[PDB]
Amino acid sequence: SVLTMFRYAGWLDRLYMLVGTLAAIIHGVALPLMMLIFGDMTDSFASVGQVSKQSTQMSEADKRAMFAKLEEEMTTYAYYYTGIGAGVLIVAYIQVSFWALAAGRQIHKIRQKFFHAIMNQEIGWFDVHDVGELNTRLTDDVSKINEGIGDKIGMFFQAMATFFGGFIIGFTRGWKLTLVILAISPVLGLSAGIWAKILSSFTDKELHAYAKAGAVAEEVLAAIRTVIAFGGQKKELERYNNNLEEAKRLGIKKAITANISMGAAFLLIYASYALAFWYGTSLVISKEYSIGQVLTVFFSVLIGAFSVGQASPNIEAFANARGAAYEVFKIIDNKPSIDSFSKSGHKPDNIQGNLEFKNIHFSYPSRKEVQILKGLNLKVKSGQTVALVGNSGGGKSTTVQLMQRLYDPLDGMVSIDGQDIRTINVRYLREIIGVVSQEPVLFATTIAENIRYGREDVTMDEIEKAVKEANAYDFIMKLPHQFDTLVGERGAQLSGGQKQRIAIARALVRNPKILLLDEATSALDTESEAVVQAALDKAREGRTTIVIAHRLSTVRNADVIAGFDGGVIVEQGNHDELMREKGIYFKLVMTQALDEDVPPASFWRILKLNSTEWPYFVVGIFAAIINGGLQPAFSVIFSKVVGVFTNGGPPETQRQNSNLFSLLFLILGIISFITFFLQGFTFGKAGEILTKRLRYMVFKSMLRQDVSWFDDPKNTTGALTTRLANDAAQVKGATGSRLAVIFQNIANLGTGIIISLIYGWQLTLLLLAIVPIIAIAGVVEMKMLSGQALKDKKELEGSGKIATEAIENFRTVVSLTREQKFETMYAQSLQIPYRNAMKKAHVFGITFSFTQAMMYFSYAAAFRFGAYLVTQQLMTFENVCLVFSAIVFGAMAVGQVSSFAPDYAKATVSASHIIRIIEKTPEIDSYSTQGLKPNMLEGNVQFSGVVFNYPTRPSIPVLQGLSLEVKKGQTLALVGSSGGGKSTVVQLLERFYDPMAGSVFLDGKEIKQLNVQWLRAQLGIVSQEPILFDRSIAENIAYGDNSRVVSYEEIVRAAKEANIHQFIDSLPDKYNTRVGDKGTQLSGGQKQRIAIARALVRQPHILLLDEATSALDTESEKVVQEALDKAREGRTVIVIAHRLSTIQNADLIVVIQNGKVKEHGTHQQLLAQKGIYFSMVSVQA
Ligand SMILES: CC(C)CCC[C@@H](C)[C@H]1CC[C@H]2[C@@H]3CC=C4C[C@@H](OC(=O)CCC(=O)O)CC[C@]4(C)[C@H]3CC[C@]12C
Ligand SMILES: CC(C)CCC[C@@H](C)[C@H]1CC[C@H]2[C@@H]3CC=C4C[C@@H](OC(=O)CCC(=O)O)CC[C@]4(C)[C@H]3CC[C@]12C
Ligand SMILES: *SC[C@@H]1NC(=O)c2csc(n2)[C@H](C)NC(=O)c2csc(n2)[C@H](C)NC(=O)c2csc1n2
Ligand SMILES: Nc1ncnc2c1ncn2[C@@H]1O[C@H](COP(=O)(O)OP(=O)(O)OP(=O)(O)O)[C@@H](O)[C@H]1O
Ligand SMILES: Nc1ncnc2c1ncn2[C@@H]1O[C@H](COP(=O)(O)OP(=O)(O)OP(=O)(O)O)[C@@H](O)[C@H]1O
Ligand SMILES: [Mg+2]
Ligand SMILES: [Mg+2]
Repeated sequence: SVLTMFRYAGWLDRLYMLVGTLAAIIHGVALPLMMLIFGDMTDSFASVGQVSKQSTQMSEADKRAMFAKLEEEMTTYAYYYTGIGAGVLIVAYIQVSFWALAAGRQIHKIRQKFFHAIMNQEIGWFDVHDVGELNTRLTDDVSKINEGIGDKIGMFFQAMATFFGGFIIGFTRGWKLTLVILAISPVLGLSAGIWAKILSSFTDKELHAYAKAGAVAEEVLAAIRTVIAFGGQKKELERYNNNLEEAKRLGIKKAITANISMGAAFLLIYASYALAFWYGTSLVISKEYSIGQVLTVFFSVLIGAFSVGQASPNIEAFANARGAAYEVFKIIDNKPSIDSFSKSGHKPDNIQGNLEFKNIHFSYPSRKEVQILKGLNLKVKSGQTVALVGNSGGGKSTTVQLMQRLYDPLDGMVSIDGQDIRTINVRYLREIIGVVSQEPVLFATTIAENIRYGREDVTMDEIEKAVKEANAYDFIMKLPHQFDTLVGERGAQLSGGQKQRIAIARALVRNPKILLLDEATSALDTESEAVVQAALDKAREGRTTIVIAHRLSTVRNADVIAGFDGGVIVEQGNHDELMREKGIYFKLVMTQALDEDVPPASFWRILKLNSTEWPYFVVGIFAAIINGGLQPAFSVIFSKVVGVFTNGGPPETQRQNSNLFSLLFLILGIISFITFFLQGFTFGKAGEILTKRLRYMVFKSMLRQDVSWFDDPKNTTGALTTRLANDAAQVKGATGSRLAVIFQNIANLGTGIIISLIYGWQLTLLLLAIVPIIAIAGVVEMKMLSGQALKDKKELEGSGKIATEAIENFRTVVSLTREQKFETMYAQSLQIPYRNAMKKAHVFGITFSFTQAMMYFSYAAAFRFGAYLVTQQLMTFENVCLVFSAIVFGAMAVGQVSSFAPDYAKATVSASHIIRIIEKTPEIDSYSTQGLKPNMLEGNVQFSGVVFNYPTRPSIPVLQGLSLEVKKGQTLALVGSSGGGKSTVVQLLERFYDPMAGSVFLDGKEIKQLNVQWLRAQLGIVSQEPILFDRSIAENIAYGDNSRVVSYEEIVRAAKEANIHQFIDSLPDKYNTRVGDKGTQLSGGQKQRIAIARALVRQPHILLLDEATSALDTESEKVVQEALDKAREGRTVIVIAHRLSTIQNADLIVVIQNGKVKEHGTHQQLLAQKGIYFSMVSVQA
């Protein structure tokens, strides 16, 4: 991985880098050549000659003729000087722009090569690795490359060109002294390389810690609903805090090593100064070198050293970029075993429907010890329907996944028409099969767009036909924005049944040759299920169909039914034979806005948030002023020492006394090293602590918000993660070492100004008359940068949304073969910041050229005015070139200040957004302690005429009116059609939303009056399609009560009560078995049962089951229901179910249509009053 960061540089990028390097070399060798022309070195001082020759220079007119010639030669410089500046105005641009143009073109291509690779890996790779980190790798990690292959390289080459040109000019004039000085540069190289490797290693680890924090944040934000229901905000915050603390610990060490690198560089530069003076004194003692010659070398080898000292940060940035490019290119270079982008494979023109499963042995990559399938055999002829039945966790979804070739069977072969599916092209194979997953997942787009994912070239007529066949037409057209209605992420703004019909339509619209249904009627009502099964029965002969069901009514008419037992199919035949066979199937059947742009002082408000670190800042600013004012003060000291050296007395004893002055240079080097390290370290550590607390506060505020805040289409999971990372990563770029260099530069300007006024006079006016133009350049830059910051942030959250949406839902994306579509969407999202980067590149080039050229112009104007003033005789020739050094350093510091305004402009907008998110208080405040906390509750729930509509489609009334009353130790059953609002009442009892009209009572007390945390802790909830975190089984069960430490014994009791303890015991690592993202490393039944155990371990007073047996075998349903019935006494229970067997025993059943409470009563009462309930019970008859 050495020197591979530029893998994606084409010919245009190569010429950009080459011409930029040449321009950088030209711009660097300017300073060596400004001295080489003024290297004639024999004009010396006529006045210095005058102290010796005052008797000779007593003549008034001949001393004037000298002064007048001095003008002539001085203007001779200011001419050349101006020309030099003109040249800079070209070459400076040509470097920065081009290097930036070479970086933006590669960073843009890296992101597309990264994401493509992410979409190229297979399902086993996603199962093994933690993919929640990938999102940060896309946003933060690649960003660290952008700052290390840009114009920083150009400025590095500029400084090294300055250094080496000065050393070569020095070699031509004074060779020995030059070798003695150059013998130190290997130490600089060794130090810089060692510090660079250390810094790169630390950056790798810091990026890893940030990726882990991002994975935690993404997992929490995707399951925020279960987080809020169980009150788990503090534990997620603590996990985030631990990752942030590790990242801060790494960042502090990074700051320490970078600052120690800079300090060591400066120390060794001053040591080189001392060595040069000592060798020069020795040489003039041996008389081998003319004193003139010694100043020729000194004045030619001693500025590129400070150039290298200034170039150290570019080395740091490149090291950080190399450290960041590790994981990105490791993922890029990976090659899938099952390649879905390969063009080499069989693509049969005619395909019938014969499936073959011979001797299928398979174990998942994550759990190799556990065997799932062992000798599986299955023959599926064409036009036939083969149903898969058995206990939950048997391996039916595994077989359906093997059909799509998401995994390679370990033993045996899966084949179509006698051809191994390995030989057939992966994309072609996955394109000819339609799939409905067990809990179907949609994307955060319109209904029509979601259906269009199944097949791209579908007309509205075909979409409508598929929707009609899927029994989804009525609710779609009942919605405003019929096919343009926005569904939430993971289709969470539709009901479970509606989402399932949308997925069925998506699978049907691609006219599959092989149809795969994974319990496609799990969330449907008996009437909806009957309609859907009839519709798929009408068109069945054209395509073979494999179906998995726990509702055996759909299986009743299947051509062939296969039963699972021990990873093999034990029974195989039609309904008649299997009932005659008296086997597992028989038992299963017989079982019974803009906000005022950006406010000023937002960045000031962030810094004021970092007020506990005031000693750090005061120490840093004292060190900054000291080491900033040293450089002009060191220039004055150098001038005085040179004046002593050139006019040294005849004894050699005092030449050694100036050699004693060389120790003052070592003292200055040591003190500069201390001050540089101190200021850098203090500012870096303060910035790190500010960044850590800033991300902590932003995430804490995010967890505080209402559910209505998460349903907002701008607040998606990917958008939230991108905002969380970026809003704090942009403040960091203007609060660390950059504020330190700002303070150093303002101190430098002040010191240079003070030196200018005292030593000479009237050249200070020039130094003040120039600052406004550099300020104007800064302003004209800052305007464009401020606009682009808002635009880039807004459109970067859009790309983060796409990336997270694709990564989290990768199995659906692969099943639908939509990797190319998501790459295209990602690129289209990336397009705008690309052009912003190009414009920003050219703007930086222009600004840099202007600042440097105006520096040279200021030098030329200084010499012009100095010559004109020497014509007035007001001030001597020593001060004119001293104030020249002062103006040089001060104006250059002011120019370097200007390269910061873009960062300040981004930091102020990020600061404003961070302040806005932190102070946002919700209507239903989770963190609020105020509110009623009853000492005991009777256990009564009353929905006394509740009228509610969701705050995403507020025109639609979801609960037009319904009155419910619940007594302690009773049981409500909630039945009805899909979309009737059964889940809505449970979400209201959870205080996820607040009803407009009506009210909800707990023991006759308004729910708003009670404390939200207490109310949520008094009740336990199981949702329609449960979400399990990517942790151990016991950790997921222990999530039931976060206000105490749940015992392992209690976890085992809860697991046993939920009919899951057997499976967990059978697993290696037992309850410590790690379940994957969203519980996808378990089956639907096991995940549901573990969710039941989680809601049971807390022993709630109010139990809220929401289709808690939706994905469960009838034998598992019976056991779970009888266990629930044992504890029905002394426990209020509310049950939402579409399978009516678990409902007959309930104390009372309420049938709701479209949000109304029309029918209620016991099972006998509802069965007697023939109507909706009687029709639902007797659908199959
Ligand atoms: C900021 C400081 C610390 C930079 C220190 C590292 C430099 C020595 C690097 C940075 C940019 C690099 C250049 C960027 C890209 C290329 C293209 C590269 O061409 C390739 O793609 C590889 C060779 C080939 O196959 O032709 C040749 C080296 C070169 C000029 C690199 C040479 C090494 C450079 C100058
Ligand atoms: C031929 C050289 C050794 C003569 C001495 C030249 C010097 C002026 C020094 C000062 C800074 C040095 C550079 C500091 C930074 C680096 C990066 C470092 O290599 C890496 O990039 C290491 C990997 C990483 O970045 O983590 C060592 C080489 C190089 C180009 C150094 C080369 C030698 C340089 C130019
Ligand atoms: S003029 C202010 C500063 N120079 C000195 O303080 C100084 C003391 S003694 C001395 N310079 C000897 C006489 N100078 C040289 O030998 C010499 C050769 S080339 C050269 N100076 C170039 C033209 N000087 C500078 O660039 C320069 C900037 S500030 C400065 N000297
Ligand atoms: N990605 C995975 N990694 C590891 N183990 C898995 C993975 N997916 C499933 N398993 C396990 O392998 C077994 C097969 O479960 P599978 O999903 O095939 O069941 P199923 O027949 O679809 O049942 P259900 O009716 O519960 O949906 C189960 O024990 C399950 O926990
Ligand atoms: N978060 C949401 N935002 C907007 N509308 C929603 C949201 N959740 C549900 N809806 C809509 O409100 C209505 C209420 O449906 P709800 O989910 O309450 O039904 P349900 O009885 O739980 O359904 P099922 O039995 O299919 O699970 C439906 O029309 C649904 O599309
Ligand atoms: Mg399954
Ligand atoms: Mg529901």
